[PDB]
Amino acid sequence: QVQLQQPGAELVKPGASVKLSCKASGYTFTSDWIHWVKQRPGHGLEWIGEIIPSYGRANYNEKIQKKATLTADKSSSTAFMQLSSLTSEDSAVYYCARERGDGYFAVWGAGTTVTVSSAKTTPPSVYPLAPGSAAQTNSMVTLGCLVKGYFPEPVTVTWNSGSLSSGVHTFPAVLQSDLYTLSSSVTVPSSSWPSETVTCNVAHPASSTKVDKKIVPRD
Amino acid sequence: QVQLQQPGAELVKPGASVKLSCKASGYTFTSDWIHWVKQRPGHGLEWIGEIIPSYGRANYNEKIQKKATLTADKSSSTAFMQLSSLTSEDSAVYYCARERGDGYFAVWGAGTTVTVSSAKTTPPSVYPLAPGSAAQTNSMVTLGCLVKGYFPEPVTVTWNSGSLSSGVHTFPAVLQSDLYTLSSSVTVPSSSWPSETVTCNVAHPASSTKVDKKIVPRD
Amino acid sequence: SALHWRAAGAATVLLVIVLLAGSYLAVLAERGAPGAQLITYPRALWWSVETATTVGYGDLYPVTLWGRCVAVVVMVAGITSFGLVTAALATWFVGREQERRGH
Amino acid sequence: DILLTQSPAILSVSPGERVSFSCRASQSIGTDIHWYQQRTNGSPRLLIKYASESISGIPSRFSGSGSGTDFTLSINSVESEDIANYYCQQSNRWPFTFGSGTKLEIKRADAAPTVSIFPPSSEQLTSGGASVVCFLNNFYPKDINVKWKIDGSERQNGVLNSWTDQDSKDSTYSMSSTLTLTKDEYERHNSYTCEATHKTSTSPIVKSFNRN
Ligand SMILES: CCCCCCCCCCCC(=O)OC[C@H](CO)OC(=O)CCCCCCCC
Ligand SMILES: CCCCCCCCCO
Ligand SMILES: [K+]
Ligand SMILES: [K+]
Ligand SMILES: [K+]
Ligand SMILES: [K+]
Repeated sequence: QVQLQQPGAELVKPGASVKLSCKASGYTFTSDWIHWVKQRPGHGLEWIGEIIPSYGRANYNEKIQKKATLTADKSSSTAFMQLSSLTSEDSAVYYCARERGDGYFAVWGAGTTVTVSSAKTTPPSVYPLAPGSAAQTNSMVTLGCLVKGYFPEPVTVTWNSGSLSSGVHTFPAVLQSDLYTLSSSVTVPSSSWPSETVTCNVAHPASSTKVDKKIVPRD
Repeated sequence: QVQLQQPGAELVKPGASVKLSCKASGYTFTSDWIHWVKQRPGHGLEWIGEIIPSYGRANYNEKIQKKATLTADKSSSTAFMQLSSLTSEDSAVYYCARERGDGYFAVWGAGTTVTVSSAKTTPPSVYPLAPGSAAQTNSMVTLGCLVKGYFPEPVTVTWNSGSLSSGVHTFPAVLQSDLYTLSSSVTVPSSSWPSETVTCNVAHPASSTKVDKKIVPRD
Repeated sequence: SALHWRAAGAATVLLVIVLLAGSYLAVLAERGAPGAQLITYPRALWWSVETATTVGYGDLYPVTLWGRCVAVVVMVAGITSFGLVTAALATWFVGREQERRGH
Repeated sequence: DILLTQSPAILSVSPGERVSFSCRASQSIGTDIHWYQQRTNGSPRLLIKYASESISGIPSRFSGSGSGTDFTLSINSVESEDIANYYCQQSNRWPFTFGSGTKLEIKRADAAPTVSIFPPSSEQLTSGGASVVCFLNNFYPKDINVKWKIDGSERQNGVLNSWTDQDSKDSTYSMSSTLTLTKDEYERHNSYTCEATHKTSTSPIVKSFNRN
């Protein structure tokens, strides 16, 4: 089972602060240290700091401006990172990781995408993408779904609740007018659709929404 | 209160020698070391040597010609540096600093400006600088004082015994014919002068003189 | 209290005095020697302890004649002091065994 | 002897921006590095000790980091008062040594100079001397030119100029220009003018007065 659970995203207004969480399960020892790592889009991993739950002591990266404060709750086995007075420079994915006191990060959380903006949260509109009646098919057919007008990142797109993985391409989102838009592509044997259903599931953590959209042939 | 007190200046004829002093106050421990640092105008800090008062032992920078001899008086809590057979190369500001035996200089003296020259000491002439009767004023008025014909450096210029700090500019001295000259500028709300007095105080350590010059409008 | 216990206590006090004095003297002896590292009191106290216990990590050590002389005094004091504690323990054990034997 | 290299020697930054000073030691010195700030005409002031330890009284704005041979002094959101020379110093091995220093310069908005001209004082004239002083205050950039004119004709003899270093109050520069003449020379001339040419204006700023 998932050893470290982190919320998918957090929207924060410039100047404000937020508290990220990391719930841990599995074996736990007094020698365990929980680390936090920051990663800007397209860039490398940057160590933020660490905390030892069994004692409550925390250390931080001296090379960077201290934006975080680490704490931990033993009873709920949860580690927290308080990021305060954030700016767009603080927008990034923040990972928590577990170290058994022996130097390496055996396991990582899925990461929390933090976006520092004044814009407002907006769930996405999911539209189906089916071939036109003039489109000829081969042994395979390509379908998809358009996810537009959402904010902030990210959105997780799966096909048939995740059972359909092969032949799937989800494109990077494009930002325009304080709203993101992306599409996902799925290819299946032409002989299997629409006999066998194909649906896309779109999750938007920031708005706590997840919607499904079945892909059926055009009228 | 000032922890390390040093004389403002010392004029020395080439070939002669001088004894600089550094009177210390505040907490004193057997682990205290008094250091001397030399700084030529426009250049960096150069370590000269150190002495431990509680024992009388002194060490010196091996990379430079030994011009100094360090001693200390426990009863008067004063450290001394004897500079001998000086040349123009020895002209500089000499600072004393206190180290609690842990590696850093927690506090520094104001420094003693040593000038090696054959020229004679000369107190400065302080003249007022007030606008002409044709000068138009805005919300602010600029006044000043001319300090010329002094030797050697330096001179300390303050306004209204130091109570007037903002809007003050004291220019670097210019040397010509064995005499220095400089001016200081002060700007105050035009509506406050001459209703509220403005006076410049000029101190010349080398001649043990300090004079005041009130700035009043021209006849 | 018995002699061995008094001697042990005394040895401990004397060792503490030697560690403090050694630290002060080590800095005094080493400053002035290019390259020396035993030159600030906090780490010199740490050096005196790892020397008295004879651990000698090698992170710090004297390079001058007088610093090394100070070092030998610290070493001997530590070795003798801890050895004296051992001697006191043996005396305590010997006495207890004599009693246990009804001698 | 440990050599401390501070490069670059000059750091130019804009107001509110984050700046970092570098200090590289010729050999490993753990965290035995200390930082000092020295403003124009002031004595050094300890900012950070043992590479990262805060000093009471120093703005939280200042921080330090590093160990071994590479050290950094950082200022979060620089302001005018930070303009000064910064030096590192090591205490790992005897003798203690200092880095060569790094100067912090701030790039602010351009500003035209405030020009003021002052006739010689009566007290000075009495001593047979005459000094006409001109102040070109609080301008930026530092590049500036001053021109003297007596009775309409450019004068060059007897003029001495002095420029201040960047001001830790508003990040501007100032310059003084002094025309010194004998009382006699001063007596046989009517008007004196000071003209300042700065990039903030294609036209020179002129100030003058008539002896009468
Ligand atoms: C053959 C038997 C061995 C004889 C050794 C020579 C006599 C001892 C010291 C001479 C000092 C000198 O003139 O040199 C000091 C030296 C100067 O460079 O620095 C040194 O630091 C060497 C110090 C040696 C410390 C020994 C401590 C013993 C408790
Ligand atoms: C135990 C040896 C004497 C104390 C150290 C003296 C150092 C004098 C200066 O070199
Ligand atoms: K060893
Ligand atoms: K060793
Ligand atoms: K070793
Ligand atoms: K080694």
